[PDB]
Amino acid sequence: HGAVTSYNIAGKDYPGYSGFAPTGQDVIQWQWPDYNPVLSASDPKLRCNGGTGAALYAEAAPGDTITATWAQWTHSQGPILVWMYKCPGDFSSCDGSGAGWFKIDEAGFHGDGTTVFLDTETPSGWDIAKLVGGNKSWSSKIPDGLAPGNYLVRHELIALHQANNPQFYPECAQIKVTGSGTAEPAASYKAAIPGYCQQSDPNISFNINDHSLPQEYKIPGPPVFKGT
Ligand SMILES: [Cu+2]
Repeated sequence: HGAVTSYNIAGKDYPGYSGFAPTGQDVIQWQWPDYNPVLSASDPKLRCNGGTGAALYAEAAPGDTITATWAQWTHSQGPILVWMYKCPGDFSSCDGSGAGWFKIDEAGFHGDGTTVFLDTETPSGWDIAKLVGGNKSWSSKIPDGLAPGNYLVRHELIALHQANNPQFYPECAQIKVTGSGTAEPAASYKAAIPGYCQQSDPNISFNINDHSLPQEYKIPGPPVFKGT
């Protein structure tokens, strides 16, 4: 349970949408309803937690840092994914559809698999554990050379504490990427969302408490796009 509540982009502060009590104030973040998980990989809410858009954008150049903050976050097992999506034109006509989503950042499981397992709570072998406990942040570089334009950026945490019962927590925000890069990820780096994973994939629904499995976690979605 939790959501990205605010951002720091290229050194500037951007408040998020206030899911539990919208203020009516202009923000860069697409709407989100509350802290409940999306429970199915094929649910359209998986994309941007049912948001439709936003009035503002943050400026950023390639190589600039995107930092998202989770005012609250409770789970110590599962991956972090950060994606981007090139809007064809105006942010207002961008719904995030088709296979435009590419990963720019990811973190998964780094435990040794014999004292720290996939299901171990403390000390968790997942980078997500570092987001737990209030006002924790995650920073990602906007890939070098990225062609300029209007982009969405999507943060997604997938909690895996419950055997066979994945829990997705996503949000989208609006980034106007400046400069004169030309790099665009190839089709093999891009996915649809929902679409990049199936509910029954072995890194999505599986028995995390089963210590006889390999203690490695393949992060879902395509390889990360690095740029140049
Ligand atoms: Cu939760």
